[PDB]
Amino acid sequence: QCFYNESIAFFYNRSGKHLATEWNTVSKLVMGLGITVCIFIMLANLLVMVAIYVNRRFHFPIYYLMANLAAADFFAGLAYFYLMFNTGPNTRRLTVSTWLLRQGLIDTSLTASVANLLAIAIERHITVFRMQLHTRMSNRRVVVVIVVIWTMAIVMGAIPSVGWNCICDIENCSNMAPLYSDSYLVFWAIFNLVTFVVMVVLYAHIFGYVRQRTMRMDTMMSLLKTVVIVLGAFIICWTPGLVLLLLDVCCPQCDVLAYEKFFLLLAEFNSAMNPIIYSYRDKEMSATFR
Amino acid sequence: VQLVESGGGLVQPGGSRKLSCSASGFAFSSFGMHWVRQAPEKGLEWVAYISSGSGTIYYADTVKGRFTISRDDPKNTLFLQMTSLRSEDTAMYYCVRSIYYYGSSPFDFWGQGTTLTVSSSDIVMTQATSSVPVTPGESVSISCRSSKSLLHSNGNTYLYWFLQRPGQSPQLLIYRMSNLASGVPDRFSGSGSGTAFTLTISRLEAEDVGVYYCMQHLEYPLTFGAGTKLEL
Amino acid sequence: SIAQARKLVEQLKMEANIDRIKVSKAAADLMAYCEAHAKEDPLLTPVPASENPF
Amino acid sequence: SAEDKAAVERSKMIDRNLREDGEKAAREVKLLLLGAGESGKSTIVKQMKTGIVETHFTFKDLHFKMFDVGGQRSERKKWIHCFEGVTAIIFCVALSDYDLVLAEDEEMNRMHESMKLFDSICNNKWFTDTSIILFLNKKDLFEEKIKKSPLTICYPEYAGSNTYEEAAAYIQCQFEDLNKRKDTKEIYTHFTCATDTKNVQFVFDAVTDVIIKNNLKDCGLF
Amino acid sequence: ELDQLRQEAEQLKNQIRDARKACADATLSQITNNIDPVGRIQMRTRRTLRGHLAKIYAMHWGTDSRLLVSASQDGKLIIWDSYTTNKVHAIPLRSSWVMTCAYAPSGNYVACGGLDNICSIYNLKTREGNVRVSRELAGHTGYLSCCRFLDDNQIVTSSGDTTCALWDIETGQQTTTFTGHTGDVMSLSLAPDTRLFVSGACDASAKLWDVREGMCRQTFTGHESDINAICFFPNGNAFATGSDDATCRLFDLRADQELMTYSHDNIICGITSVSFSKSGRLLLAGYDDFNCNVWDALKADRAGVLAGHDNRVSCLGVTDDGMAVATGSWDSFLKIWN
Ligand SMILES: CCCCCCc1ccccc1CCCCC(=O)N[C@H](CO)COP(=O)(O)O
Repeated sequence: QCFYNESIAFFYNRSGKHLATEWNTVSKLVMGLGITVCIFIMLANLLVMVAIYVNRRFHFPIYYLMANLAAADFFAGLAYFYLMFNTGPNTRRLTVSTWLLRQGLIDTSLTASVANLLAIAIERHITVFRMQLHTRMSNRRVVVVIVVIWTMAIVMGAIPSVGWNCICDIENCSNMAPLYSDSYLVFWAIFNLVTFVVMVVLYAHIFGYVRQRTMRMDTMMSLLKTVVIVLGAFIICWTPGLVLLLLDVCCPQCDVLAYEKFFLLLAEFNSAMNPIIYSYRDKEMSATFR
Repeated sequence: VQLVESGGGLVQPGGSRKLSCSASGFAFSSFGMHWVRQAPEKGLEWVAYISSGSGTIYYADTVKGRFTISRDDPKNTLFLQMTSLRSEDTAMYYCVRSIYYYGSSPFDFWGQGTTLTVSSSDIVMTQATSSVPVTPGESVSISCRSSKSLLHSNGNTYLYWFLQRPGQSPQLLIYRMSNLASGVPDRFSGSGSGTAFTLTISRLEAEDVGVYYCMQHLEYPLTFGAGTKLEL
Repeated sequence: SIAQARKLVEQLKMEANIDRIKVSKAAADLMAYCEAHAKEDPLLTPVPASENPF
Repeated sequence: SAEDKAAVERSKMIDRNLREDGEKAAREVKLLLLGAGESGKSTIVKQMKTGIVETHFTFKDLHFKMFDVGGQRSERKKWIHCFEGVTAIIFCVALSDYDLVLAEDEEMNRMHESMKLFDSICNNKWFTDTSIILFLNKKDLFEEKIKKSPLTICYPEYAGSNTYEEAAAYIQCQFEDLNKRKDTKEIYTHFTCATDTKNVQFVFDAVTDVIIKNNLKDCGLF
Repeated sequence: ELDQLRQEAEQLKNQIRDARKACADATLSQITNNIDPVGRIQMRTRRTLRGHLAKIYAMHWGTDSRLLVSASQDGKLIIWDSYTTNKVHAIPLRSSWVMTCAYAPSGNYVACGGLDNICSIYNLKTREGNVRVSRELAGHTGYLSCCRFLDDNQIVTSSGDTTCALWDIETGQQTTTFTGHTGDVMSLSLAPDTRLFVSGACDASAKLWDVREGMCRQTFTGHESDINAICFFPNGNAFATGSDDATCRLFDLRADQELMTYSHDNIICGITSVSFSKSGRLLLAGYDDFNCNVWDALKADRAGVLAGHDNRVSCLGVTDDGMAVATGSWDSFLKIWN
């Protein structure tokens, strides 16, 4: 029993969600903060990509994935910018195809950002654990992992847009995304959770290895500061969103729609902070900022 | 630097026999090897080829999909796996070495070959001279004709020459037109362009009497010419 | 160090005892050879791609 | 062409041997060795295992190549640039050369000559980033020498007793003050231990530190 | 006495210097004032040879102007085909520390040497098709800086022991030894007729040697620091030196003076390689500026630049026919400029 006949109004009214036909103080506030965050993301990533391309010094695979992170976060900024100018009363102008366009842009952008964070973690582990001095590196592994990230991001943003959604089971799907299913939200959130625990074990192995080997012979303070700030950005900008989605899909009668519009802003603030978390340490590249 | 091959002998038709050529005394791992067969009464005929490190394996029209050629670099051996021999495969199977790099001399060294007697778009090179009478101390010219312009774009006329003394393996004389092989006297010389070729001997002896061959290398399958025997 | 000095003095004495030509005439000779072989120089006059092996 | 097609096969067969040889040479560790003639570099080389001498030895699945370039006796200005990109520069100084003097000069100490060589090497434009391992040899002979002779003969200013522990400690810190690239290169100073065979183990630990710290540089985690 | 000979010796430098002024009638810059300029020399990278995994120090063209050799610290000697960019030979060296190359005029042999104080000679045309080492010329006590074949049997080498030598490859003994340099010898260049050769040393002097007699005919001074490269003019009546004073100078053998200095205020790094053009009108000099300049050899005007290398341009050679100029560098790449 599948229904693409109904409009957005049917889907919201089926769920607990509220259309908000009229403008609001809260709606104007979130539109202002969202457009501010999107402008910041777009500008900060243009600087990072321009610097990473203009300098011959920053022409190595690590900087390639850093520029890829800048590009993915710019794509996130664009997705959130388009989600704005489509909220509050504007959402009432949507159709099923267009709304799926909007949410698919969000899905692919954030999935790409998270996959880039995991790719940078995997690369740092490889670079640290090698036992050579120079190792003139190829551009093969970096472009291979760049296409895996983007292929996975596009397939993850398109799966609900095609097959994996509650066009067919009205009863069994989300409260916040009225059309994505509990199955899809569980999948996305466990994917992000296992990605975060993989980043946590890799950086713990890096810290343990550096500790043992160099203490056998300050770098410890710099390494622990960098590691703690990289995992902390992720935890304080994702754990909210992921626990909120798990609540939606697991607990009935947990009023979870209330803190949704701000938790998404936090998830995009993650991509806002990423260009400066991954460029503050590199004195040279940071100064290159002009 | 000798090359010796093993196998051959007498085989009933349809049987599958293997030819092994044990290279000894040179860098076998960096030599592209060939096989060339000569019928008991007829001229040479190319059959197979392997590049360096078994990167490229080619075959003749009459043996395509029937022969399998392999090399064992560590043991310095070359193998030929023959399947379902026909009555038209009776020939002496020489093994040839060749190395391809700027200015090299391919087909410079030929094995002694083995005798095999089974029980019972292609360039054509034409030379219509056979059993030509000649006397020692005179000047003799051997002419060859091709069906295609062997002069490549870069200016290399990939035409070779060979000399087979009676009861001996073929010996390279000229690895490209206006070039002279290693260990061959200055008397041999070759001048030609496009489809017309000549081989000029200034003064000869009893040592260089025998049959001469012409080969092109512009493209596979390296068709040979008929013999040109000097009569004395 | 007496030997090194003795070997030294005859070296310059041989070096001073050579015919020296005026730089005027030698200047012309370098001018003459460059202009005489100017038109055989690939790098001085660039050659069309038809006669350029690279 | 048929000939030209086979020619390109070689060029690819060549290139695959160069990569395999290049990746084998990249795993090898290149140590440059220096010091005075009587430093004990000869004695260090014996513990580890004309022209440029190469020593190959393996320790804990790591391959070391030590380039004893002491026998060149020519202008270092022309050929020292050949050694840019060594993992480390082993430097040997004999502590028992504080009261001595070179057989050629009148009263210019062997130890002060060691510093002049050290100053030019630690601050060489070719080794701006290169770490220095600094071996101080003949430490037990220095103990006997210092127990009878004063240390004032070499260093005119010295606040400290004729005790091995303090006498040596001044020299080590005196050698470590030669570099102006304090925050670019790390000097790992060791006192030579004969029987323990820890000299080779100290090289192991000093080399990994330079590798580990470097790995943290290029990946940005530093 | 020492002072008798010294006060004598400093006099002998005077007659040499006195006579050189008397023969300084007019500067080449004044004589070539009305020569029409060479014009902007735009030369583009035609071919780029990749396959070295370390810095290149040496390269040498073939007499057929098609093949060339290169050595690097990776301990590989590679014979290139410049037309098709494909490798003909990759020679492993016993010593990774190689500072020079030579490709024999017949192309049967190649020679390399460096800090190992040995000139190794490799045989190219070998029945068993694997470049084998023929001879090891071990008679020097310092690093070899240069080597140039005369014939398949005569090779002249310059070393860091302040001496040049002429060798006999069959016997492997120095037929002649050239002494008189007070500094480390850096490079040598053979005359077109292979009867004379000039050598540049770290003592800021170049000496003209005679290959048969083994005595130095003339000595040229004028530079301020090490002379790093040297080449004859095509006619063998002139030669040019590259020094660390960032100046190139054109000396004459007949007039026994200096003619030009090719200095530019912008340039402050040391010259690593120099080479001429087939007509002798262009002087290509490979600087430490990471780039390579092309000088008008009769006007002393920098007309053209070849900037394509990441690191310093170690070697720089032109073909016999002058159809190309190839430059090596520490960035591990050879580039063919035409
Ligand atoms: C589709 C699931 C992908 C995975 C979760 C993404 C995420 C993360 C952290 C907070 C939120 C989300 C999405 C929640 C829906 C998307 C939205 O835009 N909601 C807001 C909430 O107020 C209404 O938008 P609208 O109804 O006004 O157009």
